[PDB]
Amino acid sequence: GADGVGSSSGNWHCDSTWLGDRVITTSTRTWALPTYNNHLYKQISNGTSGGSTNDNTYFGYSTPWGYFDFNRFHCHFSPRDWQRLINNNWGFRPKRLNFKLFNIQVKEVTQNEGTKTIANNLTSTIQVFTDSEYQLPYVLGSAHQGCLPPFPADVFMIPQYGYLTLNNGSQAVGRSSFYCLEYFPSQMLRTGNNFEFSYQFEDVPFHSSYAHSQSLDRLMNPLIDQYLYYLSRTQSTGGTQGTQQLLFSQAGPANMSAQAKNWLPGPCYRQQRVSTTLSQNNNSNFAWTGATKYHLNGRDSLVNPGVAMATHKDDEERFFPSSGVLMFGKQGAGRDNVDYSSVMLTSEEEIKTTNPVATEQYGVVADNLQQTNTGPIVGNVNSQGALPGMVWQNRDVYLQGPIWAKIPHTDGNFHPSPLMGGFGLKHPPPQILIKNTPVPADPPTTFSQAKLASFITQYSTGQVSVEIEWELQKENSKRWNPEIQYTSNYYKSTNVDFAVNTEGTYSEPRPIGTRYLTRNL
Amino acid sequence: PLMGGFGLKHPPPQILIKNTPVPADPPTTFSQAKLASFITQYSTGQVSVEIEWELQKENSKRWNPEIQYTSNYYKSTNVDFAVNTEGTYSEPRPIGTRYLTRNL
Repeated sequence: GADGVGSSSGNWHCDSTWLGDRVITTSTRTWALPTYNNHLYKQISNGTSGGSTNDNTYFGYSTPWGYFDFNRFHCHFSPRDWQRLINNNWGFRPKRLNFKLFNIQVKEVTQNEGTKTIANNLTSTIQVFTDSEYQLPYVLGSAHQGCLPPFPADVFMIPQYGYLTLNNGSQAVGRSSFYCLEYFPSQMLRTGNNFEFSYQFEDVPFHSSYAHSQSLDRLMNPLIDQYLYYLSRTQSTGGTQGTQQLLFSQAGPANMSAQAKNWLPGPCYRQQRVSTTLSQNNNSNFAWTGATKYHLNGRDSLVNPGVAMATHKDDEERFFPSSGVLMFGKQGAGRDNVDYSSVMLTSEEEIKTTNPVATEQYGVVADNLQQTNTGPIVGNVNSQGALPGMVWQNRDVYLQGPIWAKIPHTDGNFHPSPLMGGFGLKHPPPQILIKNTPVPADPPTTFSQAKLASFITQYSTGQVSVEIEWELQKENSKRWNPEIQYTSNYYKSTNVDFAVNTEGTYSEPRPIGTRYLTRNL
Repeated sequence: PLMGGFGLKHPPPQILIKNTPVPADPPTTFSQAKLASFITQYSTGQVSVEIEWELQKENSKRWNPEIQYTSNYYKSTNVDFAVNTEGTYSEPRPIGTRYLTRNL
C-alpha cells in the first residue's frame, strides 16, 4: 500500500471535457454519513386501521445503510455546460461512468453533560459495496431527494436506505422478501483506502433533443392536390330538397383536413385541465376527487406525470393538466400546501406536433349505425391505446430531472421509456451502499447472551467523485433562418441567476428544457 | 503597467488555497438542507518561491564616480531596515532602482 494517513488518497477533479463527439463530465462533493437506526433493521408499516386509507398502506424495512444518489442531471452539468449541450446538439447518450471515494475520514463524538467534542477515530472503518447483480430493490429513479448538490460548495448528507415489499393492509403476505444488506461481499475502507469502480452503459438510444418543425398533419405539399378521393357530401347539393346522393371530391389545399395521411398521433390518456387563472377553475376541491387514476390491486394510484403529451393548445398558456406536467420547487419551498408562486411548472409545448393535447379528447368515433330513420352519433375517445402507424415523441429531460431508470425485469414491456424521462436501462448503474462499521461501547465484565446495545456515536466524511462519459450526436442542419437558443436575461437583475445570493444561497430560478434545436419530423 | 513592473500577457498564474470543510455531526434523521454546522479549522505551513532573474550587465566609460545607494554614516538611535526594541521591522524609506547613469 504505502499510503497511510500521511497522504491524500484522491485529488479533486470537477473538470468537464468536450472532445469530438464524446463529452466527459466529472464532479466531486463532500459527504457526511450519519449513523442510521442505531444500527438496527426495522420493520416499518402504515396501516389502514389508522387514519390512512387503503392507498397509503405499505410494508417494508428501513436499513441502517445509506446510498449515493447521483441520478439527476444537475449533478453532472454546470448550467453553462448544460447550455453547450442543449444548444449545439441533437442528441446525447451516456457511454461509461467511473466512481471514486477518497480522503475518507472518520469521527466520533462524545458528550459530557452539555459539552460537545468531536475527535477522530483512526481505527474505525466503513463498508462499501456496489450491488452489481441487481439483487436488491433498486431504489434509484423514483425521484427521491438527496442527490449530489448542484453547486460544488455544498456539503451533503447521505440519505438513508430502505425498501418496500408486498403488503396486505399493514401486514405482510407470504412472498414478502427480506434482504439483509450485510450479507453481501463488501469491501471495507479505512482512512488510507480509496474505492473505485467502472461501469459501461449498454447501448441505449440517443435521447431526442429537437422540436419538430412540422406538425404531424401538415406533412403534405401545399401546392399539389392528391389523387385519392374522400366522401365530401351525402346530401343533394344546391337544391331545395336534401335527397341523399353520394358525392366525392379530391382533397387539395382548399380543404386539407380531409387529405389522407400515413400516420397517427401518439397514444393519449386524458388528464383533468386546471387553469392558472384562479377565476376560471371551479370553486371546490376536485384535486384528488376528479383526478386521473389507475386502479391496481384495489389500491388507487394517481397518474403522475402520465405519458408524454402536449400540455396545452395554442393561444392558451394558462391551462395545464392536473397531474400531467412535472412540477419542481423553487429554492426554499415548503413541503406541505406550498403556494403556487413557490413551484415551477414545466411545459411540454414542443411536442404539440406529434403528440396530442394532454387535456383534450384524442379523437371522435361513431357510436351508432345509421339508418334513414336514425341519424349517426359520435362519441369522444378519451383513452386511445397504441395502434399501428402511431408516432410519438418522448418527454425531454430537464436539468433538474433524473438521468435514468431501471426497466423492471418483467416479460412484457411496450417501448420501455420511463415516464419521468431519461434513459431506461435493463442493467442500470449499480447503486452503492455505505455504512459506518458499528463500534460497541464497553461490554460488561460478566458475559451475557444479548447483543451489545451500547454503541459509540460516530459519523464519517469524505470526497466522492464521478465521471460520466457521454456521446453527443452532432447536429447538421440546413435551415436558413436562425434557430431558437437558450439565453440568459439581458436586462439588469437584483442578483445573478443560477448563482449565489447575498446569504450564500444557490438558487436555480427556472427549469431548463433540452429541446431547442429544430429538425424535420 | 502604470504602477511599474513588467506587464505580462500571461502572468505568473495565481494560486488559490482553502481548507476542506469538515462538517460537524449531521442529524440522525435525514433532511434535505446542506450541513450548516462545521468544525472550526485552520491550517499552516511553509511556502517557498524562487524567481530566476537575468541581469543586464553594465559597461560604461564614464570617468568620474557614479551615484550609489548608501546607508547613513551618521549614528542613529536604531538601525534602518532592521528591527527595533519592540521587535518591529521598519523600512524607513523607499528605494528607487535608478542610480547608474547612461547616455540618452
